[PDB]
Amino acid sequence: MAGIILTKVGYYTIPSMDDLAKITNEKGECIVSDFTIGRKGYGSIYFEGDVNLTNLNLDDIVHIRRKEVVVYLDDNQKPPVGEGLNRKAEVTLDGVWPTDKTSRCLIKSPDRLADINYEGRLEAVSRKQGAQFKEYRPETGSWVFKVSHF
Amino acid sequence: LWQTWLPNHVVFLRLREGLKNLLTRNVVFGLGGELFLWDGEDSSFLVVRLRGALSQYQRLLCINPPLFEIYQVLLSPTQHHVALIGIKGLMVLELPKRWGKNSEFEGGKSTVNCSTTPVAERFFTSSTSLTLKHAAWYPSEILDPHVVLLTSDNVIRIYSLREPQTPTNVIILSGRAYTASLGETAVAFDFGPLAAVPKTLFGQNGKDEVVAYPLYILYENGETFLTYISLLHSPGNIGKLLGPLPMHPAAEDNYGYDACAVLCLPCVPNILVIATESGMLYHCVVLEGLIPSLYVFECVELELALFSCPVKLHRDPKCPSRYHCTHEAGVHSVGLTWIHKLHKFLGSDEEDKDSLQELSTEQKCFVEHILCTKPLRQPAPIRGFWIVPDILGPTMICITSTYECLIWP
Repeated sequence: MAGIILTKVGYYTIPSMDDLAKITNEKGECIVSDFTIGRKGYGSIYFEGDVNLTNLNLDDIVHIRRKEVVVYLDDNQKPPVGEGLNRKAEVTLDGVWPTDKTSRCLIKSPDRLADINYEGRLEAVSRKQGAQFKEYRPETGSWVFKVSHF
Repeated sequence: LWQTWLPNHVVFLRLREGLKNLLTRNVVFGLGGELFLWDGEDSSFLVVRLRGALSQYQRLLCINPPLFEIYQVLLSPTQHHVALIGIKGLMVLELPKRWGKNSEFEGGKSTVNCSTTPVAERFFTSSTSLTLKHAAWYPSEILDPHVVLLTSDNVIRIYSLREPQTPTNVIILSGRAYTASLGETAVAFDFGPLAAVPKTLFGQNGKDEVVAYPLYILYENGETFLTYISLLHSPGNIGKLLGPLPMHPAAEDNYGYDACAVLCLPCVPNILVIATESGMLYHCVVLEGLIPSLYVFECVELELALFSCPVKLHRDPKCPSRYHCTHEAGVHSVGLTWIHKLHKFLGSDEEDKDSLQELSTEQKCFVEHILCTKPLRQPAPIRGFWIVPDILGPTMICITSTYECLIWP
């Protein structure tokens, strides 16, 4: 591969890592628009616009977990806002459901989720973290929200 | 009678003039016939004698003052130490000795120096963003004083004053990330009353009964946990955490989110009060199971008894069936007149739940808005709340945002 490192199981990119290789130009620079990095079954991060993936170690930078995501583990190794992956992005986290305090089961029923207005809860959880809620899909518990940077 | 002249004492002028120059605030505590008022600007206590003049008071100085703001003060069970509780630290002050016919500190000197010791100082400087969410004393009146600290890392640590930098016990309950489980973190805890428990509960043997205290832990999302603490027999790293306690009956709104305060009333079976930022108060009976469950006997909406503010809960020294709630709108008193109907044998089986349900349909608690702090422009929370226990009638002291001393009744 021409610079990019991604080996953690379950992770992928759109375009695929193989496609990113061929996109690399004569001077070895990988610039792509609308790039996505995801982990099958847990979520993904969509970066609208052009980004320079040249010599980025995505294994060390991007971390997608259940109901959680991290980009750049420490602030010291983080580039300024607008450069690298520290920029505007749309995050999707899957398997996001509340737990019934009586049965201790996950609440996946759309009607039940509308009863407790889980969507409004996720709007609040987004603002409190500096993000803007976008939508929620009960069938898969997909919580989509935009972030100004990481 | 001090109920008459205390609001005119100069200490409130002093504190009021200190204004012109998050945790819920409580800058006052009482001991004997004395009232202690924390003066943030001078990092000292102003002590007013209530029993036995408007200008007279003692100043108890910190030999080594705290540099972080003190939000709450908390007298120890043995009453020889005061916890100075802030967001960015905790400091313990040792009270000086009394002597003289009036039992004044150090014979009535105008100013008395008090020894202080910081607690868990490493955790608040090493991790800059680590904050204190809740603190209390281990309830024992016999053992060395121990403070219990819940920090923003979702960990509870217990410290002896003999080793204030090294926890005697740690309870891992399990910000760089974006997360949907933002409420899976502890915001408060409260100890229940003394209980005798089998020594086998802590892994040791002999079929012998030991002293322990139930520790109830409240998550922001409203979930509750329970563990029994014995400073002698508990392991250094406590892992026998029970919960989340199932909450019965099933509620359409799942009892919401945004829980902010918990109180264990001193009764058997234990009864928990869970308060939310929206003004919801849940009265929960702890039913024995090995995981116990909660039966929400009733719910009270303070928004109706008059709302997005932090709510603080206070026990009543006289009656286990009464507690008080402080918020930006003032003080509410809540009387659970049905507490005395619940017997000590109650369990968590179906027939017990049905009996509790049937009983809740013919019993209701008494809620009263006893003090109103609502402004004419932006509401402000109170700074102090204390119930002076007198058998001839409890007197309540409430210090407003401007250090006005309201007394009830």
